[PDB]
Amino acid sequence: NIKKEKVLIPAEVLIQDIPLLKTSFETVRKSRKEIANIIHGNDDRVAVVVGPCSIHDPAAAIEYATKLKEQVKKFHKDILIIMRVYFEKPRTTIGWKGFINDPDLDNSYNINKGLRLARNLLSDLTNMGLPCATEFLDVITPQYFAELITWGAIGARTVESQVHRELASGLSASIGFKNATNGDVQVAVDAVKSATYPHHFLSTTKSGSTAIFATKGNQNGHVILRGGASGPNFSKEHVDDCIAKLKKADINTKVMIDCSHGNSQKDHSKQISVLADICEQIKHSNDIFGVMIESNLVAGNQDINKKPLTYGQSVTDKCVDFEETVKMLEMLAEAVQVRRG
Amino acid sequence: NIKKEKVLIPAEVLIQDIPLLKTSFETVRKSRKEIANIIHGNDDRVAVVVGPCSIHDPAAAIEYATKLKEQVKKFHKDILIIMRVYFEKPRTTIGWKGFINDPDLDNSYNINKGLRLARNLLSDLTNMGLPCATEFLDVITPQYFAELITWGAIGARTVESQVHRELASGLSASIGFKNATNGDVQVAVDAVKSATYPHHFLSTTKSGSTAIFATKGNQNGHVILRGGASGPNFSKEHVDDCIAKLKKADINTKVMIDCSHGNSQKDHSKQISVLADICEQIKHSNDIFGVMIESNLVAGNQDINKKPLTYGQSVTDKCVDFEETVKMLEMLAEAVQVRRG
Ligand SMILES: [Ca+2]
Ligand SMILES: [Ca+2]
Ligand SMILES: [Mn+2]
Ligand SMILES: [Mn+2]
Repeated sequence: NIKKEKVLIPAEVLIQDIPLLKTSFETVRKSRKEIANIIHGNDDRVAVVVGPCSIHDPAAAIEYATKLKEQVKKFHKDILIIMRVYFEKPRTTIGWKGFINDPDLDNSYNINKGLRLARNLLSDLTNMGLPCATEFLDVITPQYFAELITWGAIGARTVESQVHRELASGLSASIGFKNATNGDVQVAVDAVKSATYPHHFLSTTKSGSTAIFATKGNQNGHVILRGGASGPNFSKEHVDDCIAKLKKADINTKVMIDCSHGNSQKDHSKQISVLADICEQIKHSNDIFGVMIESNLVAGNQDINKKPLTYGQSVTDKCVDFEETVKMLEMLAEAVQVRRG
Repeated sequence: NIKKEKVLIPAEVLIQDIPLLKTSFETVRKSRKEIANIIHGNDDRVAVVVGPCSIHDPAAAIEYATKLKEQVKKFHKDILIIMRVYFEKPRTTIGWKGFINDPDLDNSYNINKGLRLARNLLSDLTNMGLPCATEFLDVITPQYFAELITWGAIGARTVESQVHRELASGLSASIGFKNATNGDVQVAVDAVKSATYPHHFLSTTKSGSTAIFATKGNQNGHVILRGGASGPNFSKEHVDDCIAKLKKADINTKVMIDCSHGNSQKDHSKQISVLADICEQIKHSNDIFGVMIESNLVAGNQDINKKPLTYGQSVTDKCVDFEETVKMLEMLAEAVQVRRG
């Protein structure tokens, strides 16, 4: 059932072509220490992973990033802003997989081009001084850009996946694990726990070879609450339960809450009301360390097959516009100010 | 968080060392056609995937196989027997991963040895004329033995995993997809559906390189019902629902039922009573095509750290002994005889 084996250019080559720049190196090094301390509760700033549902237009991503970088100096005493740079969209069965799989959006499937532009985008963003977030999807793609990532995620669909826990245990970035699509938080706690251990597993090298990897474990793992079939899990009730589950596993990292996806129930205009509940919580407890917001230049979404596409509007999930995103940052920064004694 | 990159020997080399023998080739070719026809309903024999929970002793596996091969001629008009040769055990967080990860059972993690003995075991079994089943776990291990596999599985924990659906879409073996650990059958139906499509995805070659794979899709995918947090799903009620879900996705393959794991609720002495319900169903409907039984030489299980280990007894999940397995085959063969007009 194999039509064709096609050539893949190893990460080595793209790393030579698109080197780790000094500003990038320093942004990652610094922001990684900063998010680790927030995750463990040693800083009471709140982390905000904010950006487009998925990248389809790198030029639009740069323009978005410019606007975001402008806000950082307003909020940096209260908030750590990390830009969401996602290259894959989950699909129930089929559909556009994302920018890495098909960057030209035309079923040409130019994965080499995808990987090249993905890395180049991450190089550009971090070189502007913006920390970046992405989902770690498999054992091949991360070698192309994992050293440009400050914070990463394991998705709801792979939270029970053994190689994903193993993979996370070897990544340098801090890692959040989403609860299951059905709403189960225990499996995400299990995943965090597993990821703290050393593992031997099969992965790939920068030279494009297969290899055995012995990992050290990742002590900066935490749960992301993102709703599911059980219903939204952003409330105080749900956060306390998650914390209780973590303590049972002897894990002391804090909780991140996704304002979007299952918690907003896919409604982009609900993100701000989920955030309002989270801010009230942030004021009276240090249990929540972070949130995720799905945000873009133009609000809402469109069909990927529309000609011409609206510039700066999501081609996947509905996002809030930037104006609304600034209000949300204001809300979070106030939450932190009131939190502080 | 990487302690060490260690060398992995590419499948190429193990394939040269442990070649596909002629009897093996013919067993796989024939048995694959046979299971495909059963899955699609064109044969009304029932497929039986039967064997140890997981392999830890290849010599004990050969002895088991000999006994199994002896039964085939008794039952082959009614039943297609496929031997279960599993090399991995799911763990909530940590524990012995299985024979590939750590064949010497001592945290030496000699994965190359594991892969070598795994392939050599599969070569031996198929060379005896026994079709074999295994779980397809990742994008690296299958290159070492996928051409010796008649029927494969995607586990409950990876049923929502995108690369696993993609992987299945490129494998030649027939593939069953387990329902989710929570009990959700829809996700397994979704996975079967997705696996019928062509995909472009990142995988690995026999030379041990990374590559893009364009697949054709796999039209021999089906659901495996195996219980979960929802409770056992072996009953008629549950089988009808699964069939209804499949028809909605325009998938016409039939249903396999695991007598063990979630359906027996981990109790090995319940497998036979779950099977009794399934046989009654098999008599009056062609919806169920297959079952899974966890079986070994000695009944029950033991701790992997016992010195000395009991020969022929499971080191993971509890299995029924062979005597009881023969009774179960008798029951299934009778079920089919009554089914037939
Ligand atoms: Ca402790
Ligand atoms: Ca049709
Ligand atoms: Mn999204
Ligand atoms: Mn088992």
